[PDB]
Amino acid sequence: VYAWNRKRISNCVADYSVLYNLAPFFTFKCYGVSPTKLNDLCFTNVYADS
Amino acid sequence: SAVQLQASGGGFVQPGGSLRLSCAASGWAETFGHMGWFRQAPGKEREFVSAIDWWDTVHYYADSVKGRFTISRDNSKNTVYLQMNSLRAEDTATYYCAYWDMDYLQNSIPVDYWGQGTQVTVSS
Repeated sequence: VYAWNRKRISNCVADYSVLYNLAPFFTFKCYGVSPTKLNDLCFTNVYADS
Repeated sequence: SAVQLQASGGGFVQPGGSLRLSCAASGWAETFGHMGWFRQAPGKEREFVSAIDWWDTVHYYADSVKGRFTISRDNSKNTVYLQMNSLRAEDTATYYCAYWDMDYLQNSIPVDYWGQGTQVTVSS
């Protein structure tokens, strides 16, 4: 957690539909953007902190 | 018409508790109409919660909050008040006081004005 791994997503297609459908992801808390409109709004970059 | 709505209340609470909201109206409108509150859950649509006539004669409440939320009116401040209890997790949302400018209420679809969003959060 202290050395959180950073990944960048860009110049591609962002598939949040795949992420929205897996059962193990019990905790899905989103703020600023609705979970159902993720693929509609277009953002320059996506930053994943794992 | 020119009506301004000032909302007050909201914050972080424990489940099953009680909190404080109140809306005041100022300006001038066509007539003395109804006044209600509207709930917006994050990621959901905006739905009404209740509606009270100005003279506190008849009250209308949603089926999902009946027997748990109530709304009354001031006698010397022209500010509508509402009380609630037994709050559950789904109540964490944004509330807006709205003014309906007609004498007799038929349905909640046509809304005249909207107030600033008051976010209330309940959790453990």
